[PDB]
Amino acid sequence: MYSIEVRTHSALHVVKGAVVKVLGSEAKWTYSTYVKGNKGVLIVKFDRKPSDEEIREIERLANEKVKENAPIKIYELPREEAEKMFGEDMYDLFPVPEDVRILKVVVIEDWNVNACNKEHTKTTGEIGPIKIRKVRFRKSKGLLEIHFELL
Ligand SMILES: [Zn+2]
Repeated sequence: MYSIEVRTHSALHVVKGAVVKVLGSEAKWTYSTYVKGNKGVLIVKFDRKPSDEEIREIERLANEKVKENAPIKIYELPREEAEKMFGEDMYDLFPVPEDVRILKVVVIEDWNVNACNKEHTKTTGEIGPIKIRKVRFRKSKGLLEIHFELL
């Protein structure tokens, strides 16, 4: 089976996709992410605190993607090829340093594309129900934190 950490990290990709679907391209750049147990935190560059409605919709879409049990594809490509294939969208706010010449790219079709070297579940269904616990907007820094728990 997959550890709760691997499942929670995989959830970050699902939640990020939902975030972009609801908030739009203005929220496409991830500042950072981290997992501790069954708790995951996604921080993206954004300019406002979403409404409770928007937060609920992000949660709904995330769970719906998990329910769809879509495959989580992993691409291991030379950096140059990865860029031609996925473009800038595969990067986070801070692009992978140039000394890294081979990239592993995670892909959830029409949902999320991200250069990531961590371990993931094979499908989104293996993640399980997700619950957003806290959302915090840091105005000065222009960062939106989404704290969730994998039930
Ligand atoms: Zn990942």
